[PDB]
Amino acid sequence: IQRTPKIQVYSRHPAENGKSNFLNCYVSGFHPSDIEVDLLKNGERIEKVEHSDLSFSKDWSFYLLYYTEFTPTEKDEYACRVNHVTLSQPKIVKWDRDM
Amino acid sequence: GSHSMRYFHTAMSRPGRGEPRFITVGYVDDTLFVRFDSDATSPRKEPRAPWIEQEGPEYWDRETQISKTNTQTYRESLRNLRGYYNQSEAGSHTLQRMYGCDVGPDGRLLRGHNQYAYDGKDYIALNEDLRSWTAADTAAQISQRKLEAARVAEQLRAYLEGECVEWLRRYLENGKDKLERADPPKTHVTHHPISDHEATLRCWALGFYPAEITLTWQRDGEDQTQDTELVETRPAGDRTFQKWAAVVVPSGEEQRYTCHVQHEGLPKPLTLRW
Amino acid sequence: GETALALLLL
Repeated sequence: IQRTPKIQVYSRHPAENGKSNFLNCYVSGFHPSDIEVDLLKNGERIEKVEHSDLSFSKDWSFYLLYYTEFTPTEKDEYACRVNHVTLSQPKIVKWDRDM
Repeated sequence: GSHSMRYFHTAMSRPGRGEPRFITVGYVDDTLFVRFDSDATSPRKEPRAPWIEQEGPEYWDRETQISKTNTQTYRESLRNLRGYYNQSEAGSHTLQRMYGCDVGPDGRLLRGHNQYAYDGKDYIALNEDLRSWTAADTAAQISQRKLEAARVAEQLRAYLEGECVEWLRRYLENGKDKLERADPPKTHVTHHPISDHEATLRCWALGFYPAEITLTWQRDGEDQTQDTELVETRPAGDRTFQKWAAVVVPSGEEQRYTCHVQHEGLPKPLTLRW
Repeated sequence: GETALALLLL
């Protein structure tokens, strides 16, 4: 009855430096439903993250979208930090603007 | 075309951290339109689509009341299941439910749904005849005795054949502009050198609705089914979806690969290349 | 519109 979450970190629109965008952290295929999700800017936690209401797929597994508005630059780094019963330690997925 | 309406219920127990939590989301096809979370201080049903907002206060209060009663009911179901199975109250437990209706282009009903999962496994489901139940195990058979005694099937049936269909038809009318639309994916390919010997070709599809889509990598006419890496389709946060497929190809041989995209917003499949 | 059968007890 246990499923480790799948993690995707991307932007709503294609990243153009100096332009307003959205940074998303999509988390899916996980069970049970208790999960901790943080967006990170340069290693530190972002305050203004909202998220979608918990839903699930046909296989009963869960998914959630976290997201905050932001303006990407050439230098600024981003990530998503997820913890869950199935993870021994928090997993950090850096934002790679090629995936 | 063919449309569906669906509600998703989730109750999760949280021992020594409150009473079990209860959330509901509503969907028309791939479009979220309504939500409820029992943790919100004065829990209320809230709109999540422009076209459900016109619905009046009688609607929103009725819906809220439904949601509130379910919160209590699910808490009680969790308790009853825990007792059936002889499970500890120290353990976390989940009960889910999907229900709704599917229709075709005429507005005709093709299938009604109503099934539960306990701890992420099928527990009991209403069969397609909307009359019988399929129970997973002996605990669920207890539940079935309860649902039969309370003639739950027939009342469900009535809902799924009348009201559910009428609500979906209405929503489709009110938000027809955006619900009947097919947003074709915007496409492109990216290249990422791995080693001296190989690289990654990624084919991209963005801004499409609805979510159903097919990305394939060919060379130069045959599909690399076994060698194509797919990501789960993901929401962009703006009602649209995103997805990519990647192939590992040898350095120098990029030219013989094509990417192909199929989507209902595309009259003809798209071909792309590096 | 949800079904008003909010007392479906397992």
